[PDB]
Amino acid sequence: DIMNAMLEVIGQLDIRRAQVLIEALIVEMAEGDGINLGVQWGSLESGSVI
Amino acid sequence: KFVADERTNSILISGDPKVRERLKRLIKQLDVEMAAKGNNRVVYLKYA
Repeated sequence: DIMNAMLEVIGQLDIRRAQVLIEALIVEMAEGDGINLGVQWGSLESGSVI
Repeated sequence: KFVADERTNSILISGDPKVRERLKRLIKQLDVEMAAKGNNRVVYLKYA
């Protein structure tokens, strides 16, 4: 009897395993900008600067 | 009176051919084997 029980357990734990295909998708979009403008001044004879 | 062997798993009898009639009746009476009860069960968890 115990044999016929454990064969019915083994029968149901022996099943095939499905297999998943995991496909990640990573999207990284960067963008940048900048505008740096300015006027400087100087006189080195008598040192005076902007 | 009564005997059996579980080498053979067989009722032996000592007594009447009336004991032979009724105790072939009880030879037959409890010979039956209970149907499987699914005493144990393997359950497939869906989530947990």
